[PDB]
Amino acid sequence: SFKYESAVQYRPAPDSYLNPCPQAGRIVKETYTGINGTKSLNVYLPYGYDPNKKYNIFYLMHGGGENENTIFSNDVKLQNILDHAIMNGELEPLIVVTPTFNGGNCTAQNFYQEFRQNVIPFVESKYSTYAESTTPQGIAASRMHRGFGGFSMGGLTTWYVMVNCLDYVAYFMPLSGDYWYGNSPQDKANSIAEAINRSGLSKREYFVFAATGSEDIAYANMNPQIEAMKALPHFDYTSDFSKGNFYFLVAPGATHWWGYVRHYIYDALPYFFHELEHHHHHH
Repeated sequence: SFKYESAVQYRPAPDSYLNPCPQAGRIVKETYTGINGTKSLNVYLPYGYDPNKKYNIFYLMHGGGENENTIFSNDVKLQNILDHAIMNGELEPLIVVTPTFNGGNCTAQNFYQEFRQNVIPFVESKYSTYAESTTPQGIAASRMHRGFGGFSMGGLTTWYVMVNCLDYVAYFMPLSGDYWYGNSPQDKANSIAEAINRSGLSKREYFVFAATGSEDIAYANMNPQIEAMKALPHFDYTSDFSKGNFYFLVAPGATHWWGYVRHYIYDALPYFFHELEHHHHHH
């Protein structure tokens, strides 16, 4: 069974995990209408999905030039990794949603508004998450069971989601993207700190697992931000989320490509959703 490490290291999923698994989760293409017009997304349901059980949910955003289909396309194949990891007990079953910041007036920076108003209620009123209802109250009450992450421009999306949606989301996975709000790393960290202040949340109620590659140009602006965030009292640096709430995984030699980034998800996603979980697990 999964056990937290305090300084988890980069490790790719075995090559066999990139091939289809017999215990395949179902991927459902959905279309909805929101503040940015009619748009689509994909919903990965785990193998064995039972709508009378409750699942954690992770929303995962593509990068620049991509779309809601990329992550489950032949160019990434994340579903194969998810399938194999869940089958082998490395990852607890959960719902994974791949939306898009394309369409209408939407941008990577402003997607959080559509996320709050349209995406969460649409998805979580159709599929069984810990949200008993999808009113603002129902979404907020299930925040410990909701995560957001994304790559590149989708990492930027993640940071804007964090600063504007702490009330709705507890776990964040920014991959190869920095937060564009501010003229210095301190401005950036302070903005995040101010959001945490406003939320009233404790340090045991939000968690950030950031990652990039040592040869990924995102590192240049990410690293300084991470360092500034480390200096804040709001974050306790360690991958052991039973103790702290902030980690930055840097994959040696990895470049700005989903071929690597998919493994960051393999490495990090198993770390999410255990704190205050409703199951009796030892991690």
